[PDB]
Amino acid sequence: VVGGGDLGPNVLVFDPSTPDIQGKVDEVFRKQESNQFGTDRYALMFKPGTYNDINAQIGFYTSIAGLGLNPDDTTFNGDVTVDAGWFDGNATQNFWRSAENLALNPVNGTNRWAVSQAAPFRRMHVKGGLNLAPDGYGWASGGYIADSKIDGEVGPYSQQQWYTRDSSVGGWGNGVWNMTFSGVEGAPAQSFPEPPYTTLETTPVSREKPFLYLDGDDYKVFVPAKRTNARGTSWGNGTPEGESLPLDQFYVVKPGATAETINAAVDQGLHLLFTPGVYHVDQPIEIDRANTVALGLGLATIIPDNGVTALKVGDVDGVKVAGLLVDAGPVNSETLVEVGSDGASGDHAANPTSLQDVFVRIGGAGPGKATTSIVVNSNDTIIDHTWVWRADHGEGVGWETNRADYGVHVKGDNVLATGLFVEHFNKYDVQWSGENGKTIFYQNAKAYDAPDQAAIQNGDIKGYAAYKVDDSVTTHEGWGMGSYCYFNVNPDIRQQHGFQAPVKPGVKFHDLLVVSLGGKGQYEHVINDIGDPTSGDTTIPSQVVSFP
Repeated sequence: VVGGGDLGPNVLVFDPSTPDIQGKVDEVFRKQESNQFGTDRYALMFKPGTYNDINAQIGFYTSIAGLGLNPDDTTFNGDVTVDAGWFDGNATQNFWRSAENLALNPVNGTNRWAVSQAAPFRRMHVKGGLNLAPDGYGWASGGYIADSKIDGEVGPYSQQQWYTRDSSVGGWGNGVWNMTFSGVEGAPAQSFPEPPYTTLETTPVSREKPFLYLDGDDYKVFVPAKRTNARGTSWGNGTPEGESLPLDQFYVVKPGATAETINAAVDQGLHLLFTPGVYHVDQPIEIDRANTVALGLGLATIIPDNGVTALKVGDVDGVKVAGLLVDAGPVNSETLVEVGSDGASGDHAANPTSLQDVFVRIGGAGPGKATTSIVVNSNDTIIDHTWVWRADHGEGVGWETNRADYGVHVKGDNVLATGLFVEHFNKYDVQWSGENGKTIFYQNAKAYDAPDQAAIQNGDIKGYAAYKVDDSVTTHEGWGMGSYCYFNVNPDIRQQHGFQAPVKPGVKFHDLLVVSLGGKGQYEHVINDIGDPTSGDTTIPSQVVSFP
């Protein structure tokens, strides 16, 4: 396999002299604006410099990024904008897009990023305020900010929940159900339940997402070193720690590539750069070399055929998977992503493997099925922003038609999840069977389409927890976690709890909530048999500050 080469027709590379930048970005936006389940994919990459008179409106399956070592190397006097015009001010389907490694000087002092899930905002410098809500305070369900500096105020307004880590903000305007912060300079003080702020002084460990940049006229991928007890940006003090990898040390994957060729690339020592596109594979992509980077551009998507697993990472240190959508095929896959092998007991503490901006979809763009979407066997793994989503709308949706029993199953020890979004599974959305796990920010919604109580009976429990810790576990900690229901097929259903866990002094939760949307079903409790049921049709959360 030959490394390096051209990035393909779906990576649009701009510099300040490029003619009609605005028209070009507008053309992509008109194509992608309401293209929720289409198969086009775009990455908009900007060379270092200053860009004037630009409002880069970002639609579905569009990633926009600067190519400097530092965000302030690529500055827009202008905006990188997500709004909800196509959906009449409702921002709850603004998925699958991204912005990173840019400085913004927004036209009216405020940049609007009105997104919901799988819309990461990383390594950004906003010289002004950041508005997270659609124009009109419509519904919105984000969101994820990391390694960013916002000079002014962040305004969530109608956003339901949000996670921010290892950043700096000039202000924070409000909370709704669950705003969580770890390592954020300027974060509001811990105050849950009112306002619902969950605030941690540092992030236990984090490692910023690799990204493409230009060193002179050479393309390279920067690979940040991990930080322990992280706080504030990784780049504020100029010189960031990490390794730079030449693009010729990457297999540049373009659609047409087979899993055989991709796997041969890794075997031969090359990293992986998935250009924007959709990759249908008939055997798993196997990453069994330590320190391999597998970086997607433009919401690059992998679809496994034949019921195979899409991506398997071996029991090795340092693998960095980033920026990939895994879309289930119609033939049921036993697993979609596996990190490490069943029973693996080696540690990876100095140099862990990470999944970042890894999104999973089951159904929605046609029937799709998978039993367990992500299994995490390797100890010390970091899951830093994932959305694992069984579809509730689109093509191929049905209690049986896109059945997906389990979202994420964590079996490894010392696994950390930061920004964990998992929704709509027929059984447990998240199970945690490994020791000393930690989750900072959880967002769940329970399956809308359970047909009746008997269909979700779980032994002597009504329904399956959104987040279950196995009874054998002795240490676990979670912060800022919410489960919502909207049993619209059968609103007489009861869900016993959002959370289930053994009662042990080492198993601790902070700032839990469950919520029924419009009285469509109700929760009996928050965790186990503890916490008030939801009641009424007024969408008021039931909360638990500390457990046990």
